[PDB]
Amino acid sequence: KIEVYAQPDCPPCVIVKEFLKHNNVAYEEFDVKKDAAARNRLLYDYDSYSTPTVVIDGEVVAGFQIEKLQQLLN
Amino acid sequence: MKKIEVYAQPDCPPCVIVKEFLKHNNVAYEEFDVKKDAAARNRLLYDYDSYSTPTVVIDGEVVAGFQIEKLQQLLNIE
Repeated sequence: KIEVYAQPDCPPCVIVKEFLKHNNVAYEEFDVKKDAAARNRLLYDYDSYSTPTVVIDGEVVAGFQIEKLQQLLN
Repeated sequence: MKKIEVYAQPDCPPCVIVKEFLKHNNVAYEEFDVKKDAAARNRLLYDYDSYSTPTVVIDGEVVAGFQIEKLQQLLNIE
């Protein structure tokens, strides 16, 4: 239900994950570097060019925006 | 006071998030551990009127707790 799209050497990705963990959010994570299917979903399903991208109930939070995770997750 | 002060402690994920945010933005801050540094703890509580970490002081202005957008604004970094 919550999906995190991340890639190597991505400091904002690590930060977003720590925020989700601290909030005990139940997410699944994908690597758009290793995983071409995840990459295609990032571009074609979510119309996003960058990581981190977080999808919450199909709402797309693209790039490094810690305050919106707070908005949409509670 | 240093221009940018970060008050933190161990086992404080919001503190880690704030410090990493500041690092990613290449902010020139000084940090203090209020568990290990009793003087820093006293400044947090008695000078800055804040009861928890993270607390960031930016040119004298106290930002208590996890306030990323307010940090961004005060640091003139966005």
